[PDB]
Amino acid sequence: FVEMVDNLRGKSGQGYYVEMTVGSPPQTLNILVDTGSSNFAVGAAPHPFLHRYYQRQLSSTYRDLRKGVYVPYTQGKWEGELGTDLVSIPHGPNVTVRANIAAITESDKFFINGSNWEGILGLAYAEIARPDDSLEPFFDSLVKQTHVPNLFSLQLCGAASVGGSMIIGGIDHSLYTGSLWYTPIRREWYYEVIIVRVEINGQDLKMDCKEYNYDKSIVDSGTTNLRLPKKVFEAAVKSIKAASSTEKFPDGFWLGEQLVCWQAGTTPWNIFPVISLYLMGEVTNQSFRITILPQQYLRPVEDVATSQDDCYKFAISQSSTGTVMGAVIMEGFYVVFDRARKRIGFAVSACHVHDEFRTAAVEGPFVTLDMEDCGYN
Ligand SMILES: Nc1nccc2ccccc12
Repeated sequence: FVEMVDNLRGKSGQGYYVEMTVGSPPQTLNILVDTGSSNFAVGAAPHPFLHRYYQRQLSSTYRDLRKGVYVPYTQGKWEGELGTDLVSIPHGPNVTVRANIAAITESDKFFINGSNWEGILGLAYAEIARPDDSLEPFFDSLVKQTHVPNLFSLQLCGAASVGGSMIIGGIDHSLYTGSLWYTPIRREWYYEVIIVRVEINGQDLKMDCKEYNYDKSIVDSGTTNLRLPKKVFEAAVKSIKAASSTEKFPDGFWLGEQLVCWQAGTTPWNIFPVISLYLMGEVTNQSFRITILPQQYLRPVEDVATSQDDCYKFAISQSSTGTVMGAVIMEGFYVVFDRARKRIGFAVSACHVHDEFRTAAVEGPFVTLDMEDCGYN
């Protein structure tokens, strides 16, 4: 699996991408790694933001499915033409598979100007595929057509350019320290999980745990932030704001409507608390917790023409679609998407940014009663 180590790159805020090839002869494209969706879709026309795009006319192995897809998100969108073709991952397993590919022919607020990726690899399940669950996701095709075991793991690092590893078919123990702890995939649509308890600084939010998961909690490599549901984010920041009363900041800041700047080499690490999510464990009444530091929820914004300090975006925010464990969480951990056993493993990442003080942790077991009641139906 050392072949796969360091096969991810990116820039802060613009996600993590892997090199893939499509068609015969092979066309090289950089493809965003997304556990939050389930379509394999690639730029297929000369949109000016794109370094390159899929040229179906050049591929002897292309096949038209003669059907379109339309994919609207919150304020962005793409649209494309469905087909199949031969797909490899140069720094991945030594196999080639025939996968569905959406040739993106129109889009809005999807591709990023200045970015170095040209498509998206949806690694979640068929249930949330588009147009419907009959379009076989890529990882499904990979597992059917080859002997690649039904799992992948992600070590997301990064600082500027970011980096990481996507180990397809397995686990690389150099990527983590201590033990893996597993939480069940509650249902195979998103990578859905259940948070059973939340502590800020060790003190807990004493919230009905059902709220922590209103209406979903998912693990998503295509989202930067830890996103928390209205009511939970509400209480969430209430406690973080109180934990950090030493210094003052605007409301808009906590709303991600403003940035906050401290002078260089002089940010208050310690005036923010370590935050801990308890996840449902593998055994009745047993949980574990994963703990992140503010270096995860306080993310720099590279630079500005209108300033030159250490200016950070508060990486926690609200949602009407649920908790989203994005890069803020995943960069603290080696994350194992154990599809064969319907579970997600968390271990302390060998590349997480730590001090000589506080440190990301994955600890258990804890005793948590009524953890099913925490799931929203
Ligand atoms: N994961 C993911 N994939 C595509 C679009 C998104 C928009 C907002 C959050 C996550 C997304």
